[PDB]
Amino acid sequence: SYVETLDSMIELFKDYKPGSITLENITRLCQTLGLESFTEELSNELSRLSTASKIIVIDVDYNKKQDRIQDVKLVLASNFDNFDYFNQRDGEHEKSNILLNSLTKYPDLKAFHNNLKFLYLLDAYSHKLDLFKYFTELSHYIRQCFQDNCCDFKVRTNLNDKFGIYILTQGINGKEVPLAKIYLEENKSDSQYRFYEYIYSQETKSWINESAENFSNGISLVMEIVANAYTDLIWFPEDFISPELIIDKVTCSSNSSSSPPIIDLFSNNNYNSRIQLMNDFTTKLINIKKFDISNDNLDLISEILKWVQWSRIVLQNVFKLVSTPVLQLIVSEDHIILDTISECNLYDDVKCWSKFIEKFQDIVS
Amino acid sequence: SYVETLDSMIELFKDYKPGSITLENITRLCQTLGLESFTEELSNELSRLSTASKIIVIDVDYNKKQDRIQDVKLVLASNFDNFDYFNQRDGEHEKSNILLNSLTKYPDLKAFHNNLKFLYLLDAYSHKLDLFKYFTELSHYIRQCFQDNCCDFKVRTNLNDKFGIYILTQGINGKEVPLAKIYLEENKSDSQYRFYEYIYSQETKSWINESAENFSNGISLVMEIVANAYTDLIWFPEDFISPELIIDKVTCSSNSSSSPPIIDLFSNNNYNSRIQLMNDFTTKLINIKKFDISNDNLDLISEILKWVQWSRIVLQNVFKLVSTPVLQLIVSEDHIILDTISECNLYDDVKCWSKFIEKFQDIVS
Amino acid sequence: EFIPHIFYSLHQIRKDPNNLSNQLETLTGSIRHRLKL
Repeated sequence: SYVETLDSMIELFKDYKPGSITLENITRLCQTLGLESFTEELSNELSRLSTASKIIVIDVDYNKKQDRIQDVKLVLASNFDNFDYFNQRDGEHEKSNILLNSLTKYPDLKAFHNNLKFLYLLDAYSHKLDLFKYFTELSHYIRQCFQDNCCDFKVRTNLNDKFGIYILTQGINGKEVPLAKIYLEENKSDSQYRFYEYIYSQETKSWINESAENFSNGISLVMEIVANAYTDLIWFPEDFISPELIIDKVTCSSNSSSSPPIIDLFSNNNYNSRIQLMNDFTTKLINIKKFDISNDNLDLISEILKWVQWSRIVLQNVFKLVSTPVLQLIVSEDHIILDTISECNLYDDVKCWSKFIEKFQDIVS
Repeated sequence: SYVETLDSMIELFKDYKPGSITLENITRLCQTLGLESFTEELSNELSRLSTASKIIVIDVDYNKKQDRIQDVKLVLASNFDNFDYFNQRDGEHEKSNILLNSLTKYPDLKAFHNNLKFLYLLDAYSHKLDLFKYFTELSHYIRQCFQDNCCDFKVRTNLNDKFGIYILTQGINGKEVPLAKIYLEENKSDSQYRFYEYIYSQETKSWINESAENFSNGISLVMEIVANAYTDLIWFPEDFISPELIIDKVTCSSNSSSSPPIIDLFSNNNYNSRIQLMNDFTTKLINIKKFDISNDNLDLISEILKWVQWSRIVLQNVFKLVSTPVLQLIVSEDHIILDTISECNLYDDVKCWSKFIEKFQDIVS
Repeated sequence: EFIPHIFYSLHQIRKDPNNLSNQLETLTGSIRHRLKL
């Protein structure tokens, strides 16, 4: 418990004071991650800091006259050279480099440290599973899985100068809104946890493990829900997903009485006087931020995202409209019924959900 | 031998008189392939002929007033809906349907029969190997294999209203020229021949069999050399490829003395008077049209294509220039030497081959 | 008219030789009839 507490304190200090962007602080940061580092003088005006590990080599070009980083290059020693370290922006011909941006657009090393920790994770845990190859290809397999399953989700890599596979929905204004981020994290619970390569087969329309011999140990594929943030939190039925797949449960620590705002809305008589609210939930609502979607759990991505989308479009809007100061409104886990007037369920199309909310708003206004 | 001769006569009659494009002849053709067929009246002006097998369903819409086919739709009963039955043309927004084109652009059913025989082959031999999925994905794996091996070949699907994976080179005018066609054919020699799924792994840069349990029996992956056509024929060293991989050897039947024009050019004194030709071939030259490239033989695609390209650019041009009415020209299997002036080999880049031919032409002119 | 009938009978000969000898003999007799006329 001393080592775990010390590591937690070290993580807290690293996050609380990331340091200023200087060549010395970048070198110290790389050395703190166990990266080999050397400095070369390319000219009287230019120095390169080169940092290396098992697979990754990072060259950082520093202009001595301007006191500024000029360029950053990632090179892999893998047979896979096609690792995307650029931001995916639609319509810019200049692929903006994530590592360069993390050192030029931010006031501190926090953005660079997080991106370097991610590259170091892939480096440490890549062998015959190549995680640089697999993580690049996974973004294509997820995009295909959504096309085959008729899911209206867009897949982008590398959003806002951060490594990750981002899942976007169309918002009310046609603006793309991130729903979730998929990335690899170290499995703190089980160092013997086998992480396999799963490919989405176009032929079977399923995830398949082609090579059960290709695994890495002590890594998990994590799906993080991107909250736009208590009303913007996503709540799940306690039995919606197996508790073994829940990495981060937001425990409302026992000294602030924040029920789900949903459950406080079954307890507090401050309703729209036109609606009698009926709760038909059989399970408790829990706030989940992170899911383990490793191995056979890749099928759950579409189910989790449909719930997140339904919860945002239907549940959160119903709650907002009921909470603003007699028809019966029945709210259950997968269906909502407004007397004999309108109903919608979790398995209906987004167009049915929008029509339900429009009709509900017209009645409640 | 009676059945084999009868089948050969039936194939000859099918190819010699394909029949006119009429609803009755299309129905009879489908029934001759064992396809179930029914006709529905969609309107007073429109009849549909629907034909079905294990996996394939083909709807043919017929306009009774115009005496013309209006539309053709392919539907698969596989979990794989993404089978490309359109022609790949660069720059046309209208993906032209191969089956519709084979019934509207051609004077006879020959084009449609060949495309239907190909779909029926995939249908009959698909099971857990799905040949519709695998044949679609194979075009992507070959394209990648050429990128990783620095081969200057373009891969297209479905050229000139015919099913197949076409391998193209840039010709002298920047026009794309087909070198080879890859497709599936019934293995007439061994019904027990196991055809496996081979994937090109980006990580290993090799073909891998991920699922040795996924096989089909009695099918071969064939590479056919697309001759632009005796001087346009491609000749191979007899020991260049194992004789077991040779499907179609053009036997010069024993009543016309067509040596390779190359070997007649070692026998006939009608040379350019400036060149002394020396033959250093150790093997006989054979004309090969079709190769079995199934299973572990997928690596041979790049070697066969390099030979075909070298033979077209170097050998055929050297022969054309020598044959048009003293420097020593040594011609071997993998290298050509013009005294101490210029040399090129099979392993040099296309740019070295072009420079050799330019210099050779300047000397011989 | 004998020309389209000859064409058609020709085509169901060349499409379906696997018909039993009865159909082949009858159809050949039909073509002999058409060319006789």
